[PDB]
Amino acid sequence: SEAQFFAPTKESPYEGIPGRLRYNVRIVLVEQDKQGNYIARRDSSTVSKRQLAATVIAAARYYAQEKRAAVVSITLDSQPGPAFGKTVLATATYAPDGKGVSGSDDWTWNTLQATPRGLTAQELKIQCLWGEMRGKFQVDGSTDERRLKAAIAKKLKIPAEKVMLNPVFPEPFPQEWTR
Repeated sequence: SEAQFFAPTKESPYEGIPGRLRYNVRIVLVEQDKQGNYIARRDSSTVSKRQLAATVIAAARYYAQEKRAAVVSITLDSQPGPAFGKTVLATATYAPDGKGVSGSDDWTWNTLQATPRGLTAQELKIQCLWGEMRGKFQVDGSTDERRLKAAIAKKLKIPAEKVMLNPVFPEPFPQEWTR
C-alpha cells in the first residue's frame, strides 16, 4: 500500500485562475537496472491498484509542497512515449486548502483513478509498437486497427486478439486512501 518509485516526464503551471496556481505533472514508474541506472519500469503487472494510487497521492503531496501550488494534478502513465504509445495507470488532483481547482469548490482530493494493476513487459512493448507504427496505418483520419493489430501480431509472433493499446482501463479509487 506504499508509493512506487517515479520520475516526472512533464511539468507545467496553469495560472488561469487568479491567485490560484495549478501544477500539472505526468509521471512514470521507474526502477534501477544492474548498472544502478534508473529506467522505465520493465513490468508493473504485480503493482497493485493501492500502490498505483499511493504513487499519485505521494507525487501530488510532493509537488504541492515543492512548487507551492494551490492545486496539483498528477497523471501516472504506463511508460514514457507519445500520446498513443502509453496509457493512464492512475490520476489524482490535490487542493491542500480544500477549495478545489476554482478556489470556491469544497474538496481536497478529486479525479481519483487507478487501474486494477500495472502492465506486463509484453503489454508495454505492444503499446510502444502501437505508438511507433500507427502513423503508417492512418485511413480517413482514423487508425486501421485491423491492419495495425495484424502487423504487431506478425512482428511479435502472438495472436492479434492480444494486441491493443489499452489492455486495462482505469477505475475510481476510494477517497479514504488519501487519508
